Order: sequence, then structure tokens, then C-alpha cells
Amino acid sequence: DGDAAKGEKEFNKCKACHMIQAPDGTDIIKGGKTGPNLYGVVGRKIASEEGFKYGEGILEVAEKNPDLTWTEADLIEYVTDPKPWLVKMTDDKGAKTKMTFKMGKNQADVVAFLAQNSPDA
Ligand code: HEC
Repeated sequence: DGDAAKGEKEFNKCKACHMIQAPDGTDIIKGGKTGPNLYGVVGRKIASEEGFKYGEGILEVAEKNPDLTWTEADLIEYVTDPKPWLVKMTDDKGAKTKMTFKMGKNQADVVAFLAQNSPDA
């Protein structure tokens, strides 16, 4: 029951490292490039952005769970704190994350907005 409208505002916390750009190159939310493009993230295979240099931990999660694609629930869990999520999914205490940013509240709203921007999910 996240609110995508509120989620768009919440996205201001993410924009410094992530943009939302359509495959055609259309900017939905102009943002940085430290992190991968979030357009179509819902339903997308974990760490699958082309040309994006992902960290070791998330690549390990993809490798270990090949069929894993991001679901809204997983996304909410991950943005809460990537660290523990990665430890959980890799069973590796030392799992490294390139994303240290944590979102302790309003996770569902931001996820709802990501979903709005994952039209073909
Ligand atoms: C704002 C609340 C957000 C949200 C919703 C997301 N991020 Fe980030 N992010 C950053 C980096 C360097 C990465 C790559 C991580 C790595 O390799 O370990 C990510 C990755 C993500 C994902 C995974 C994307 C995938 O393709 O699988 C998701 C869903 C995600 N982020 C959401 C870096 C940053 C930041 C840099 C300082 C900031 C701020 C954010 N992220 C913010 C958010």
C-alpha cells in the first residue's frame, strides 16, 4: 500500500546516485550515475544493468539465485539496509555492498514509485 506519489518525493533521497531513464533514453528522473538506472527495476534480474560495475556481494546474490528478480517486497527489504540483506542472501558475513544508503521509513512509497516506472514489469 505504498503511495507512488509520495514515492516520487522520497526518490529525492535516491536521485543523487540513481536516475530513472527509459530505454529510448527519455529521462523520467534525471539523476546520478553512481548507482544503476532504476527504470524497470521491478521484475528485473538482480544486478543486471549493462555496463554497471556492481559490488561483489550483489553479484554473488545473482550468481547464487539465478532466477531472482526484484520484487516489491524484496526491494523494500533491501533499501531498508542493503548490508544485512546481502549477508542474508549470500550467507556471507563479509558480503560487500557498494550501496551503504539505508532507508528506514517510507520504503513502500519509494518502491511504489519504482513500480510505476517499471511498466512492463
Ligand atoms: C533511495 C532510497 C535509493 C533506492 C530506492 C535505491 N538506492 Fe541505490 N545503489 C547505489 C549503488 C552504488 C548501487 C549498486 C550497489 C552494489 O553494487 O552493491 C545501488 C544499487 C541499488 C539497487 C540495486 C539495483 C540492481 O540493479 O539490482 C536498488 C534497487 C537501489 N540501489 C535502490 C548507490 C546509491 C546511493 C549512493 C550514495 C544512493 C543515495 C542510493 N543508492 C539510493 C537508493
